[PDB]
Amino acid sequence: QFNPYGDNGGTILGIAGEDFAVLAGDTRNITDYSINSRYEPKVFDCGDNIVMSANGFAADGDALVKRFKNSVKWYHFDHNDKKLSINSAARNIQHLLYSRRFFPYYVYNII
Amino acid sequence: DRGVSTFSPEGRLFQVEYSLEAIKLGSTAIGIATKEGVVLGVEKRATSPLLESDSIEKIVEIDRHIGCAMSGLTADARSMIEHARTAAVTHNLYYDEDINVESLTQSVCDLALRFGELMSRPFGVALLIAGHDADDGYQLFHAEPSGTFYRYNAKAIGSGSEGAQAELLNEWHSSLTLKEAELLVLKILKQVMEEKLDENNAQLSCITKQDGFKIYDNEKTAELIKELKEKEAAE
Amino acid sequence: GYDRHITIFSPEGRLYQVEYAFKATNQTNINSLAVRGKDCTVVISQKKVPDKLLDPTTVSYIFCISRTIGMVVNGPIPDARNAALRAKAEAAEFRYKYGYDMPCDVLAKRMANLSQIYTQRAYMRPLGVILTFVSVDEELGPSIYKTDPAGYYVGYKATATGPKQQEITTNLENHFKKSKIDHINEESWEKVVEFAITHMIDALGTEFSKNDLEVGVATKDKFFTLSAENIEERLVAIAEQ
Amino acid sequence: GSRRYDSRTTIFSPEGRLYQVEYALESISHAGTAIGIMASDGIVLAAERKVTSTLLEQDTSTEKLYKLNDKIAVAVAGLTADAEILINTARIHAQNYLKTYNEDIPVEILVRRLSDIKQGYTQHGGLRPFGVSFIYAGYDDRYGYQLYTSNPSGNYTGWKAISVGANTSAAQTLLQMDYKDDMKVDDAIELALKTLSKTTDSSALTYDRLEFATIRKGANDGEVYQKIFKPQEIKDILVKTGIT
Amino acid sequence: MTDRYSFSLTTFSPSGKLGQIDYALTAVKQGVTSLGIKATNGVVIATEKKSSSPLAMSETLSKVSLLTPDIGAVYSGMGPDYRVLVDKSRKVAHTSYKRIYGEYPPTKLLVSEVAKIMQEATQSGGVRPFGVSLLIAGHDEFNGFSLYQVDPSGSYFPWKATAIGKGSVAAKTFLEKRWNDELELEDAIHIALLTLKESVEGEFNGDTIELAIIGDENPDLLGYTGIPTDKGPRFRKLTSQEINDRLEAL
Amino acid sequence: NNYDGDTVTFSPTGRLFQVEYALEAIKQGSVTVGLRSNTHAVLVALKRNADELSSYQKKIIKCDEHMGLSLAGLAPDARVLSNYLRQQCNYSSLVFNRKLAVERAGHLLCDKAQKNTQSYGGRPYGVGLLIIGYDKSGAHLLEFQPSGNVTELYGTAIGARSQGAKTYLERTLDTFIKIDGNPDELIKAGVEAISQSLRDESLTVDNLSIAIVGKDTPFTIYDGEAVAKYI
Amino acid sequence: GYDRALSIFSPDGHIFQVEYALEAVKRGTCAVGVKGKNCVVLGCERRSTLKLQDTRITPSKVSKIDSHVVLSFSGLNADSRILIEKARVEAQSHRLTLEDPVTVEYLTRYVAGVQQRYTQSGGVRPFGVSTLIAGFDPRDDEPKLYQTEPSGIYSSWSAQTIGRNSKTVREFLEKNYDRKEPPATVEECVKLTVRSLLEVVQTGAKNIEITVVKPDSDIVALSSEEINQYVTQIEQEKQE
Amino acid sequence: TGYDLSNSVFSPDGRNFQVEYAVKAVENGTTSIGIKCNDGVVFAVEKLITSKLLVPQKNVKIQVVDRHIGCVYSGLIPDGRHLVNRGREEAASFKKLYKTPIPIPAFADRLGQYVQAHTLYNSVRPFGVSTIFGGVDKNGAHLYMLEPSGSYWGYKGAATGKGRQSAKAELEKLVDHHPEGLSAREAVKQAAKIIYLAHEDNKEKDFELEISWCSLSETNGLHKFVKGDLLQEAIDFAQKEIN
Amino acid sequence: SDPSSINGGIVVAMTGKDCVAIACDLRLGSQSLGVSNKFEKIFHYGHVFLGITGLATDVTTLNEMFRYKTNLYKLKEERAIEPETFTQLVSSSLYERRFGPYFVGPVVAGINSKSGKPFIAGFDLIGCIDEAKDFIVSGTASDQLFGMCESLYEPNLEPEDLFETISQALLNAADRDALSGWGAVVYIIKKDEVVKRYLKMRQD
Ligand SMILES: [Cl-]
Ligand SMILES: [Mg+2]
Ligand SMILES: [Mg+2]
Ligand SMILES: [Mg+2]
Ligand SMILES: [Mg+2]
Repeated sequence: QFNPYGDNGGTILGIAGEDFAVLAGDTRNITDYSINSRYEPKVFDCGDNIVMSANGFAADGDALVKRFKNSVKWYHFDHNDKKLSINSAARNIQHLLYSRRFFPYYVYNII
Repeated sequence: DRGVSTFSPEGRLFQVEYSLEAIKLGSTAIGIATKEGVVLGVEKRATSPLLESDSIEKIVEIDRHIGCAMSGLTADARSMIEHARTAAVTHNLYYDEDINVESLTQSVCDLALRFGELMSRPFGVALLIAGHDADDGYQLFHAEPSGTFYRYNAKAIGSGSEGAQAELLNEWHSSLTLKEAELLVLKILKQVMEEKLDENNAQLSCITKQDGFKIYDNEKTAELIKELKEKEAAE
Repeated sequence: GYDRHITIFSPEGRLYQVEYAFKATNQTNINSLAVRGKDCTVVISQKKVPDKLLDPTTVSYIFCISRTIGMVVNGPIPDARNAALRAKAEAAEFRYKYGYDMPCDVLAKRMANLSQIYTQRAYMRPLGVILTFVSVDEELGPSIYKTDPAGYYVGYKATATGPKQQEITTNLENHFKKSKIDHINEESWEKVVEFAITHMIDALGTEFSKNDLEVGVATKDKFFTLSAENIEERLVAIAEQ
Repeated sequence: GSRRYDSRTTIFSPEGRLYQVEYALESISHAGTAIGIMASDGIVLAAERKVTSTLLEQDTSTEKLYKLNDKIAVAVAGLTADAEILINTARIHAQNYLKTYNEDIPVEILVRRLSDIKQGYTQHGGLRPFGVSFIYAGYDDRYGYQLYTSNPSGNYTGWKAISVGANTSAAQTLLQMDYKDDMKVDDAIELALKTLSKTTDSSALTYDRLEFATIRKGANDGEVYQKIFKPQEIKDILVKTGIT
Repeated sequence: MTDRYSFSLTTFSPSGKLGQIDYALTAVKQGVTSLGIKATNGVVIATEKKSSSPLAMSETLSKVSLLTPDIGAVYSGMGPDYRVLVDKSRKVAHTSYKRIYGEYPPTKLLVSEVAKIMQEATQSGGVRPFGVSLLIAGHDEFNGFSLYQVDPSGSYFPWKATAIGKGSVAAKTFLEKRWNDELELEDAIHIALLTLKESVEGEFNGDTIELAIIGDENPDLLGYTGIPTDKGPRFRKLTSQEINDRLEAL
Repeated sequence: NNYDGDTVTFSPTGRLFQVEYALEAIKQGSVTVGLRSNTHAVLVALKRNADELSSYQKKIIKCDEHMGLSLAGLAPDARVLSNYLRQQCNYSSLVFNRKLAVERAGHLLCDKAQKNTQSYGGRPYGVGLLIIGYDKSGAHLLEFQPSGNVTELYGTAIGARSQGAKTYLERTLDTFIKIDGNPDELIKAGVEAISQSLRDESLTVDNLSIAIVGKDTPFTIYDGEAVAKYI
Repeated sequence: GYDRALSIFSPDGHIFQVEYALEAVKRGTCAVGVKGKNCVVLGCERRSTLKLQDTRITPSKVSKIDSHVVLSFSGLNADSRILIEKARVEAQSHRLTLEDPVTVEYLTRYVAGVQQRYTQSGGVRPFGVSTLIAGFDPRDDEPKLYQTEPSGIYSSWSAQTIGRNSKTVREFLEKNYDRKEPPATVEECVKLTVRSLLEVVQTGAKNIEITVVKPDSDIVALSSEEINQYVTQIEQEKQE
Repeated sequence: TGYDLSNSVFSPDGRNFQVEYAVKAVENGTTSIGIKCNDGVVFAVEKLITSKLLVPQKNVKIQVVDRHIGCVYSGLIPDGRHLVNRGREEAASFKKLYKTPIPIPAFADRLGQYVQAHTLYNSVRPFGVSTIFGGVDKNGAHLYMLEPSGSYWGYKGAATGKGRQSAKAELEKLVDHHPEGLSAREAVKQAAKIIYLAHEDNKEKDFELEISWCSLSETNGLHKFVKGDLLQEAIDFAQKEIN
Repeated sequence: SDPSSINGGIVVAMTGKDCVAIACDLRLGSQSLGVSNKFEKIFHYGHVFLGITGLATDVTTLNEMFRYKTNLYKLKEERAIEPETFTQLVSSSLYERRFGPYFVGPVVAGINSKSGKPFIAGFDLIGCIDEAKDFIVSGTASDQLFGMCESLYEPNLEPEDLFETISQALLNAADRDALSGWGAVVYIIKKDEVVKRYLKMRQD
């Protein structure tokens, strides 16, 4: 039977300061006991001073980030280059994730 | 006969131009934008004295920060208002924020040209969409059935529009207060209306950042009418 | 007067669009003829290549619908090819569904029913073509069935189509009045083709070179067209007697 | 495109009338007269066949009177082919109701729906309306004996006595004159035939030019019987009433 | 593309006339004469084989058609319209009846189905009415022998005898004088041939006349033996020779 | 005359009048100018107002980081076509990780407009577009007509009185093409070009609209006091 | 599907199909609505061209949409059935989803929206019907009376009439109905409604229908004799 | 009358006037030609330089279908592009199912049927282009020309547009003077000449020459544009002949 | 779980001399629980009788369905449907639900009004016809009924004798079945008279 999910490992960490924020993540990509890459970026600059990382199943993580970056692009087109606030980005991401409630993105996401 | 989406030799859509004639027959609606808020006012124009005038709803809330006045075939506006309200609330669902007045107006105007042989004809109503947001502040837009929308400092639509617009040309300046704008709408409405203006056959409204969109009571408007009469008699 | 633009009845009970489609049939100014032998069915048609820039090999109004069925068309080539493609598709589908080769008369009926629909349904126009189907049927033997824009079809002993159809028709009528049989009593198809060409020459009153004619022959289990050199051999035999 | 050839069957005239409905009514006015009369103990349905021939097989013929179910029947005036389309819909309908509620369909409910179907053809679809007017004769346990009529507009009304088709103006006057509320079926039979005999365009009213039917509680005890009259039975009732 | 003619092409005129139906009836009037006569023990239907060309094999064109083993049909008007109606009539006899009840439909109900098809072409979008009048003769167990006419409007009437097409007015008068309720099938065939001779100009023989009957069961035409209840079709098309034999005693 | 009722009808001389009437809507529209060098491509647009209380209708729309256009005619039709371009530019990026070629963008607009000229029921687009962009083969300028015709040019202008600006560019061809690595001078040439189409009115701060794209320059629009430099 | 645009604008900015639908309403029998202090009365004309009618089974002019709301109309009868059916379905749908009966204003807004939809949808013509919708909101004693028309506009009325000769009865109501003091009782409200119809009706026999609607789903239709008593009293006072 | 107002309506002649009006749009367009040579085909087209502002060699008119078929057309350019888009879909589905690249005669019918389909209904307009196309397949070289009616034939030489008569006359001379045949490189030279000679009918504005070719020997049976030195050599040959 | 044995019940039909008989039990249950002792499983459409065993909702549903179809048949044909024709209609109607069948065991019984010939037939749940000369059985005690019918039955029985035979077949089969009983009914059918008799049996 075909299993559409996988586990690419990795770990991410977000800490919020008083006037700054960090989003860290290891660069290792794996399947089972093998290493795929020792340097495969996992945390991305998505625009509007927002950084994002979707950790777990890399194929679903790459798809979500790709879709959010796209959501930012169209937010500018549709709303006069308005800056997407972090709280608005979070709510948008909820709707990206729940749009596949019955075939989920197998990722834990942090922005 | 002929197509509904047909161009005239001058390069205009027949049906869009004909819908503009229907809007000219409609009751007058006026909007004035200031730095203290945007004021919206309308002529109710009851067809009979037995008609309970308070049921005439030509000024309408879209969201807490966006209001709307209409002129023309007012029945056509209901689905536009419904779409506007849905768009405003849906954006709040997706983005956890108020929607820009321009974006809301654009969403309404996207419906305009969705007609052919979709709906069977253009809308026969013009809208004055007034509101406030953090980016562009207090705004007033004029949404037509052509799908075009212009931003205005002040605007009049309906039967007494060109007479009222000429009056708004002279009276408007960038330092207008809200109270001054209220009286100015009442003044111009009284000028273009057939019947004598009072609190029952005319309605005021405004949108401020603090209190949001509010339709004025007949008691509140009555005082502004009495305040107008005295200041005109003062010179 | 919109009753003349679409296929609805006029006050006289007529369909003018169907009648005008019949007139488009002769637009090519080509005459065709079909006859039956003992073992074969022959069809001949005039070939006219007016432009020197044309590739004469591609100029044809005879079509190989299936291995057994051949079709000659009288009318403009676009409608002719439209009908040809449809007939080919129908013949193939028939074999797949019913497990045997589509008969000539059954295909004719099917195409005639399609033509009928265009005379009844408004959005579809009639095809301005007359379709003459030929084969050697395994049950009925040598067969000629012809369809027109009205949706009419019928079997034939022999037939002719085009601007000068009447002259050819009467010529054939007079021959069968003498012989008192429904076919050309001849063993080889070569001589049946010679008969067809000879009687077209007599009827039209024109001589033919190898490039002036186009010939189709139906035998048991195959239909085929003749090349220019095959026709030349046919013309030589006619002249030598 | 196709717009060029569209007659636009579902539009108002400047006077606020539906062109096709009015023209359909004009068609129906040339159809054979049909009469319905409601009595205290039953209902009569009488109708005139249009210029028949001697070679027409009458005993197996049916152009006017149709059976919808055991309790309800209809008299037709207009295009017969159009009427049969509607009749079969009404029959299916009475059966749907019976399957759902396990009770015979009330007369008005059946009438309302046929009338709603007719209405639909006047408001949407771009098709011509049905050129048919019905007289519904039926019985149920709520309102008892009932007469209704429907026309191409899809409007329906209830009646004590009514005519459709040709010469309804003359026929309705004659019915309005001689009709009384305490009337019985046998009297209503006589009225229906006398009215046709005076309004007919034919030289004389004969058995071969008529279709006739009754709905009676004249069935053994509390129940209702439909009687579609045979040619010989129409001939007898014509002699009995003193017309031939 | 798409069929954008979703509106009626037949509409009521101010006078109440349905123009396209009237015009269809005019097309039927121009058509070749056909007739039907009902006897006590059978029905006969007949028409002229109007051959378009002497080179054409008129045997291949069948104006009289079998719809079911006990029901036959003949027409006047547009031939192609008739051909497709026969195809639909044959199919509807199976789909709306035989596949449900396991037996062929009675004449009146098959006629009803054909009538429905013709009515729909009078009201549906983007179509014209059929330009034919049908005469349908048939037999069934509970109704016996019957003969029906079906017009372009979809209206149908049962007849003792009738005629349609070119010389129908004269032919119907001729049939009124000759018809009675005690006619045997052979007498009806004889009357049919007499009536049909009046409307024919040219050759009058078995090769130019098409005639069929609904009569006794034909076990010889069934194609198999072994089932007593299956006794064969009542529809039979008369041969060219069988017609000529009755033309000598004419 | 009898052949202008719909887009599906040729006239006896082989003309499509509904398309020609749609072309007429462009001529009524306000003037806009397009021109390019080897390094940069510039759009200059004269915005139009309803009256003194009204705003000046926006003429320039961004399609991607490397592409955008200016409009003349029915603005809603420009919104539809620009939205289509946005989607196509975006499809190219998401699927092929490839910036859409300006030439291919023109081919897509041509094909979209064409479908509206051959089918019954619909109508032609009532707007003309000037597309600029910088891709792998350098700077580009395209002119779109709603007939479907798309043309790659060094410079052009569309709208009312556009013939004046088009003549100027035809004279200046050899000069402005050489303006490489100098955005301000290329805009100056565009502002001077659009000035040849002006009558009565002149270029004010809220009247003028400029856009630019180039080698190391994303598509950006300049309005308000940002164009006061060029007045 | 049939998509043809039947309702379209004309050069002078009119939608003729909607305006011709109003002409159908003008042809229809007169209907009147009057609201008192604690009730609403709906009066309807019955044309006496149709006698030999069975009044038991003939569709009544006033239709209950729910137990607390009624709807009368003027114009095409067949068209009105479609609106009434839709209104009745929506009334049950509202109870089913929101657990409250519709307000009179809501029901009117729905019906008016349906009418409007038929003025800019392809392949359909406008309803040749104007309605008077009356009733009392749940747990409310304030009378409600609304009017709709083919275009889709709606509004509330102290008193209103529609149909043929509505101009005359509206004239009567405008001078007789006082807003400061409306019909205090049911009698006064019915009397004024009958009086208004007597300006137009012809005979006061079986030509006048009256339906009284009171708060808390109390709806009743008056009989011929009850109405005839009002007709008698009115004319006896008039002889002076 | 009124028979010319709607497509797919037969006149009393038996003609479809709407298709004949589409031909007028073709006759209004620029000149385009096709020449069949020994082992392939050559296509050439006249591009009118409306203005100096037109970028040279950028507005390409000739289009490739698959990798072995070339298409050129005169008339409404968008209509031609639409037809080629369909041609590419037809060629793709043929190769998808049958593996081999679509033969030219097979391809010719695919366009023919599609164009003919636009003469069957009043809901569509006929194509406003005559299309010259062809290439090399397993059976050798083929040249075709396709009219608005859906009519097409095979050709030794083909021409359409405003200068078609002038072109046709020149093509007829080549057929007579070269019965044994014409080489691919010769055909390119002759193609240039014919476009230059046909330009006398569009002599107001100056023009740009565009040539393409498929040849078994010269291009390995693939469609390619004539560029650089070979194009300039053809232009020089053409300019020498007019003087 | 087995739909054909949730509600329980039996039907049996027999031919005689110029007559037919059809009988059924009256039980309706929910497995072990007895719910009704008045659930008759025999219906008639004119002079054609139909007995149905199996799932009670489908029994009720099919009755309403065949009532629907026979009423329309009669309106169009202008005559009552005959057993041979009805049998084909039942088969047709069951097979149209081939892959979502009604869980029933129908039994047709009647006399052709024209030929006078007695007729019975049985079906499986999806339409296969069993046209028998002697007898037809259906239900949860079908095995028991087969044993009784096959031993007690003899051809050309008179109505009053046939009654005793079919009654004893039913009663003794029902008393060896837990899911059948709680009363019984027997229809005796002749060309123009039909008698219906309720039998006295053990109520456990
Ligand atoms: Cl077929
Ligand atoms: Mg047609
Ligand atoms: Mg018909
Ligand atoms: Mg037991
Ligand atoms: Mg027990």
